[PDB]
Amino acid sequence: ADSDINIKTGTTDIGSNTTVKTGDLVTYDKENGMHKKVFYSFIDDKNHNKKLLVIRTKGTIAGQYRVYSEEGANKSGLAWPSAFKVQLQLPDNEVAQISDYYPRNSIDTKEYNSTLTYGFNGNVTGDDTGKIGGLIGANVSIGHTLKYVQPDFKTILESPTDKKVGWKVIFNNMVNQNWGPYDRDSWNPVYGNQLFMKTRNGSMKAADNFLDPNKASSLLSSGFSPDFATVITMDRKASKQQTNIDVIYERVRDDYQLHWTSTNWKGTNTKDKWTDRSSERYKIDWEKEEMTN
Amino acid sequence: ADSDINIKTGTTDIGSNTTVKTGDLVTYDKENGMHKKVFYSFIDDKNHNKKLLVIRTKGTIAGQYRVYSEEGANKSGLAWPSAFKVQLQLPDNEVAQISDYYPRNSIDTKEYNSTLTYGFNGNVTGDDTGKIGGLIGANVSIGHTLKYVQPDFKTILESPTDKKVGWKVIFNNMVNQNWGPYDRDSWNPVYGNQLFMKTRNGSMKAADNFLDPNKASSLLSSGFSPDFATVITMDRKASKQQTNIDVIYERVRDDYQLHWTSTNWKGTNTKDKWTDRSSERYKIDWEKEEMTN
Amino acid sequence: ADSDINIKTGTTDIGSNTTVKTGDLVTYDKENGMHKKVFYSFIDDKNHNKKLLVIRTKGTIAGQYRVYSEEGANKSGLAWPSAFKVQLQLPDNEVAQISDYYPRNSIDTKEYNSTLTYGFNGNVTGDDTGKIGGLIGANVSIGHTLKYVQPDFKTILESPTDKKVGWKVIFNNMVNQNWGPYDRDSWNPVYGNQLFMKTRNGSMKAADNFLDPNKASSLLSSGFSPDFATVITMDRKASKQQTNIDVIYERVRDDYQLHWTSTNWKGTNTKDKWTDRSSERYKIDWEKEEMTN
Amino acid sequence: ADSDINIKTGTTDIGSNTTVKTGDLVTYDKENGMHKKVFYSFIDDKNHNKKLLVIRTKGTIAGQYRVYSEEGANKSGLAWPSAFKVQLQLPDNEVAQISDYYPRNSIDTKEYNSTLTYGFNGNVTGDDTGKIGGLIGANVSIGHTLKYVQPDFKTILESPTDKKVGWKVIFNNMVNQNWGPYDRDSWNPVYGNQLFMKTRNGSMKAADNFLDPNKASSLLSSGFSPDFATVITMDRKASKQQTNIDVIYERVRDDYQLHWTSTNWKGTNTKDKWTDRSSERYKIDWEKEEMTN
Amino acid sequence: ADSDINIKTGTTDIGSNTTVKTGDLVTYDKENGMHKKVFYSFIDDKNHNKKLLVIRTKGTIAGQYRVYSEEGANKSGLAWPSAFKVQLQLPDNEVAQISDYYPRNSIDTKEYNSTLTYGFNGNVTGDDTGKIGGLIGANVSIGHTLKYVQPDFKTILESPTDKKVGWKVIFNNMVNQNWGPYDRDSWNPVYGNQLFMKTRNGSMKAADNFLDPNKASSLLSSGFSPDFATVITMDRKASKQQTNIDVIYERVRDDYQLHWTSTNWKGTNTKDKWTDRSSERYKIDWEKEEMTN
Amino acid sequence: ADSDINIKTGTTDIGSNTTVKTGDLVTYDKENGMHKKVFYSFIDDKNHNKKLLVIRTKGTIAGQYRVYSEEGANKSGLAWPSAFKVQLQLPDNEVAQISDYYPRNSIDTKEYNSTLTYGFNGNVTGDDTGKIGGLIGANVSIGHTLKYVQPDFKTILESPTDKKVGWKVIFNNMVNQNWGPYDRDSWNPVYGNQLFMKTRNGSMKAADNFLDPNKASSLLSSGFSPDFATVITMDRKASKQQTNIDVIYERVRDDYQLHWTSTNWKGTNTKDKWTDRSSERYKIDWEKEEMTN
Repeated sequence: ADSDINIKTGTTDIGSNTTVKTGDLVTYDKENGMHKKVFYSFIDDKNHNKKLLVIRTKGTIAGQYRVYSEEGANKSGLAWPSAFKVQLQLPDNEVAQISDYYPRNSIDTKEYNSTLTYGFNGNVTGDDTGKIGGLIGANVSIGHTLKYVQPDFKTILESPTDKKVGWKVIFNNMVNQNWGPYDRDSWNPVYGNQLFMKTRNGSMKAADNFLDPNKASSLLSSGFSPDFATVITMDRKASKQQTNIDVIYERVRDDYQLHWTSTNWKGTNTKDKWTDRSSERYKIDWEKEEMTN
Repeated sequence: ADSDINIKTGTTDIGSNTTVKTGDLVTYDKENGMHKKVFYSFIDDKNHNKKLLVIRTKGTIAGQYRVYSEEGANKSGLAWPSAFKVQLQLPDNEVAQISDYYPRNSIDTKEYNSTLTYGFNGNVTGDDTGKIGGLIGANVSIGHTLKYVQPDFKTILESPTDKKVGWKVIFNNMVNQNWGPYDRDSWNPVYGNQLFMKTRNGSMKAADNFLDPNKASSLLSSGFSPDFATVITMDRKASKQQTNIDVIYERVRDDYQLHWTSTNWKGTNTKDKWTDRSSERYKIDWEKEEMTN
Repeated sequence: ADSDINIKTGTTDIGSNTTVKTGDLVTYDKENGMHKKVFYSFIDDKNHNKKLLVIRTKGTIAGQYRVYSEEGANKSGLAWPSAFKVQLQLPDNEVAQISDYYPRNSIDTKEYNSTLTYGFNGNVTGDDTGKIGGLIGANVSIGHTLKYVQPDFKTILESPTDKKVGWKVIFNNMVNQNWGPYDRDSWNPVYGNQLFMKTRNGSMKAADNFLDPNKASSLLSSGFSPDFATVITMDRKASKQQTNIDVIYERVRDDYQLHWTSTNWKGTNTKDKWTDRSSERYKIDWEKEEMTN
Repeated sequence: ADSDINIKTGTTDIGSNTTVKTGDLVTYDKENGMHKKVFYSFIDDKNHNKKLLVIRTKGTIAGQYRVYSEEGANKSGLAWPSAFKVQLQLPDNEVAQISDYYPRNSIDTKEYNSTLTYGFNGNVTGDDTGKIGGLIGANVSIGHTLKYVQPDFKTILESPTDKKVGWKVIFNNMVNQNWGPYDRDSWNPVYGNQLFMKTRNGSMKAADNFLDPNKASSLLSSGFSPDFATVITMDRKASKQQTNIDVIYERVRDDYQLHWTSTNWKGTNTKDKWTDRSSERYKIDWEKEEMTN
Repeated sequence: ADSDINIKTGTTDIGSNTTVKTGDLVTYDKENGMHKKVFYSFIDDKNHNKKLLVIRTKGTIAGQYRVYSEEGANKSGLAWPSAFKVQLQLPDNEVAQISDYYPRNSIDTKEYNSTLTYGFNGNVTGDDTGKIGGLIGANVSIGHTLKYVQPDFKTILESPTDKKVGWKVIFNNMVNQNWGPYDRDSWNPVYGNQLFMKTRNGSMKAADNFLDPNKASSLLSSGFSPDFATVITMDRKASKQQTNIDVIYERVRDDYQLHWTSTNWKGTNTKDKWTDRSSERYKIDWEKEEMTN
Repeated sequence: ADSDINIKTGTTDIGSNTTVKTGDLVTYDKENGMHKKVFYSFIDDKNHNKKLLVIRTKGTIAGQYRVYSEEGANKSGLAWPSAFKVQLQLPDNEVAQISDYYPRNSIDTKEYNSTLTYGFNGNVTGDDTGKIGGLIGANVSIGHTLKYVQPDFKTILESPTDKKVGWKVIFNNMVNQNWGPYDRDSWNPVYGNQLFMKTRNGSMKAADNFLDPNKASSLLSSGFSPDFATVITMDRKASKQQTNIDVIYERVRDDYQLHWTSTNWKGTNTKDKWTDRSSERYKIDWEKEEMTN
């Protein structure tokens, strides 16, 4: 922080004494079930060596957790979102550049506990017959405990370049009715992958043995709302003051299937079975300070 | 945050040097037990590319937890709110668009604990006869603990489009007199679903064996107060500067029944038995900057 | 929050560039032991579509926990506050409306912990006679822990309408000398309800066997201080610009009786035996922006 | 809060564009060991319906924990503060009224954990004689844990009227050298009440067997410093613009006695043995806006 | 803090009444997978004894966790980032000096817990044959628990001089599917270093037996984004007002190899096998207050 | 704080309406590996009875943890920083005085927990021969737990005078691969002091058996960055308005040696084996408000 280096708070930030031009652009992709919104802000601070554009990609990508197939009461399939992505890319010929972005990747942590216990104990015995007994023992124990928090989804900043940046919100693991957590690779010899399995031996239709979406991560059904920021810089002398930027909103879906063996249910998961991509091109005019699509 | 990208805090927010027009609209639906309030704000920021309207849907939907039937001292039913909903919808022909909303869906988390412990122990015994003995053992144990916080109700942002947005506050699970928690699917072979069961073997009227509402989630009886925000954007060049919007408040009720078998109480829950829907149309005038109903 | 939707903080609030008229009105009802105070504020923000009145109901309702009944050395009774209530009501011939209120009902939560532990263990034996023994075992353990905070009293917003609103602060449960907690329905076949029982079999007069008030929630004796806000809106064009509003402070008391069985004390609690109601009518003059009683 | 009802923070608070007159009045009561200070503030806000006075009662009431009597090396008495009080009272003929006060009584809370554990274990034995044995067992256990914080003293707002208000800071319980906590009613058949007993059977004089004040709550000896605020309102049109008010600081002392039984020390505590009361009359002049004594 | 020494907060910070010149410089090194960004700020505060330049090094260094070698189907190697580094260096003939930097090294802590427990117990036995038995035992145990928080990566400020400063974000340890944590030296006689081993006995090829990056620290694959600040001071009287400075971004990679023994997988880790170094020269003009590359 | 004594926050702080002159002074001692920086601020507040100078000693003292000697494969030595110091001293004849400093010594705390548990248990047995047996036992246990945080290094303010002040950051204790913590006096009869011992029985060279610096406190190798502040006051009437002040940066190193006993490694630590001192004289001119070196 500025105070850490003996400088007045906010002394180095961009934007003072500048008229900022903002805008909102909304597009709804019916086919892909994606409400896409860009909130932009042009900051041409004359004390900064370049023009700036802050692009905030928001909106909501529906989860679309749903039973898609049904082949009798012994087999059914469920499509669920294993990943949500938002990406922005400047064509290779553009002179404007990706300068910053937020959020980024944070270093995870965990707690480790070590415990050493020593003990001693005596013991005197007897009986209505007169026999007296003795007992002397000792003991040592060593325990280790690992503790860490696990989000249902992890938010990751994909490796950016000066032309592209993106985020992927990926399924990590999830609790299924107080059990697990389970993930895309969970496997049990008898039940297979129980990720979204409602009952283990239930006698209903396969299409009715999937976990209630209300009892699972809300992102799986109702969806995920992006809230990422990208900063693009542009030289005021750049010969071409118009820039195209392509934005992708994506949903990757896995295929979770249930089938009745003959004594119980067994689940299987197939990764990245489907990918729903919605692409949009935005035109940035650095002179008029407007963004359109 | 702005500070994260070296920009002066608040530099990109809308609303500066702008006269904001606000309003309050209250309607009480006696039949559906719903106090509905709209607090709106027109922000026509000339440095922003579009006109803006923030609609806050507040007020409160009565829970209406109550015994509705009694077929003898051994039978009785209780209606309760399993879900509260608020939805805003723009007729498809409108040029105005839903641009943002709050709250949104957050990523849930869980704590994982893993413990590994091993130890050794010595022992020496004897009797008042001179006999000497000894014991030597070792042991290992692996434990896993899952910790998770579960609210009585979950607040979910339903998948929005640029014409419709909504929230549903759904019953998740609840503690019943220090036991459980129980949910809509809880099932015990002897007592069935004990969600709102006061006593297991009580010898009183069935209509008197339902949990005291004061000992259950206050939303079930007294109700839930929505506090949602919806932002609508409008092109300043739009030929028609009037927009219609329907706002719907809803209550979904389950049917919880108790019956005496012969030796104890057994409860059953029927999902979404009743739906109370209260819709209202508002007129948005972007030129006069007022909302009416 | 405004920042969540990219709007300058406070841009949407009411009251700027407005002269606010405030007032304080105090009434003490001796018979009912209630210090009733209304702190009001008229906000006529011309950029808002309606005049506003914020009525804050404060003061304090004495608890009045007291051993009021003594029927010999084996019987005595204690009157105590099971509920405190504050309600505001606009007559049916009024055009003004209840628009908002605070506090409201919050969604309660609880923590759930699931633990699975398994282990193995060896063992060898030997005596001074050559005998050698062996032992091998295993074990599995599944545990569940429910954790949740329980306030002595719960603050509830009763289902409001556009004409009436109210709150009730109700007794939840309480710790009695490191035991319990107990509530209005606690029952033990030997001691009955031990809610306010000092000793289980002490040899003193019944009137002297109730918990010291200093060892119980202070709201029970000294009392509860309301701090509720109600906002009333009024159209500036309504013919009548005067509004009557009735404010009611109430205390509901239970009867906790103790009696000597022959070997120990036994308590019984009678719900809502008394209701102390204190009502007062106030006159609201929207033109003079004055509230009087 | 104001933000919860969509109003700019501070919009309804009193005091703007007003010249506030303040003052300090100090009195030391040597006989009762009480440093009494009144810090007052007159706020005659013309946009408020009445004149206002905030009286803050501070200072410090010495604890005075001390051995007062000594009858041989077998008996001694210790006087200690079980309660500190501060009260303000307007004579009944005054038109001024008590309007608000702070702090007030807050709702206490407790944590209640419930745990259910199921266990299964096998076992196989054997000896150097070829004998083979087995062992199968199951188990279940239910546990409950109560957790809550206990302050050494409780700060309570006594039930106020429009003429009188006061607070009592009362002794709750206290840890004695890692044992207890003990309170005024603690009793052990052998040692009686061990609240301030240094040793259970030390060979010193009774007068030397009381807990070191440094190892007990500092309020018991060095004292308690009140920090209470009282708000008084006054009609601007009242014919008599002078008001009298009495302020009382009080200390209630218990009698803790120790005596050698012949084999061990035994303690006894007598409640409210002494009361040290210090009253003082102040004159409030609402026109000169000054308080005097 | 300034308040700790009775000085008005911020009184000693630099920057007031000064026009600050800022800039952004972005470079993408395709070969080394590094997005490099410099955000600079010239602060020539005339009340400060020297010219000042704050250089913030940001951007992102891709992790590049990837299978690089595959000698058959039973042996493969994975290259992963064991360290990310950022360094700035002024040629030794420069008069400008490194003055401050952030972050720096913080003192780590850990919790220590010591428990001493002792107990006594009795036991009276009997049987149908009339035989009566007894048992009196005692025990004493001493436990020690160490609680420590361990980040996946540590952020370290390397020892700076007035000409060079650098930071290193080094791999610390990491959890592998609930096990471990493992580090660069982890070793098991049977499986070797299991750091990124997916399965212990899987029959897949070596290249398919590495931990899925989504289940490992995100810095390993997607990468790390530096956010370091360096302060350079310059004498205003210096004859040469131009300064060269080199900024180096680096990634050090380890080589984790897996090979099938014949019965299970075994891993080995080779430290600092590869180093990816990306350096760039910048020119600082203290008079024009600009940085260029 | 000011608010605690009813005074406007910041009312008594120094610096308002004053032009503060600041400066940076950097010196790098190559031989001692110390980057020394002084950031000063002259505050001549005319409403304060003296001129003030706030001297902030920052920079960084390299740790320099390193293997310095290797005499055979069975013997090697390691030098490590057991203490870092920064001291400021005004010559005996100076009229200026040290007035304040930060940080200072804080009172440490620890948590103490005491538990008392008792219980009963039954046990009815039986066999095929018809033998029916039983068992009744009792048990009581008392345990106490000590909990407290232990920083790797403690930061201590050395006893100041009006002429000198200083801080010492001393090694406290440290975890070695989840064992310990160990300190300068740790001693095991078999391994001696294992503070920085990598392995207990490893077969590599002694010089290779020291803990990886990345697995130890970062201050040991990369170093410690002082962030201390001292305030010097000066009478404006003092005859000599020039003041000399001497500043010392110091590192005290211990000698940790490892030797092979022929069966295992054994460590030894010698305290304060070496001391590295860097001294600098600064000239303070109170009239020109400049500090130089």
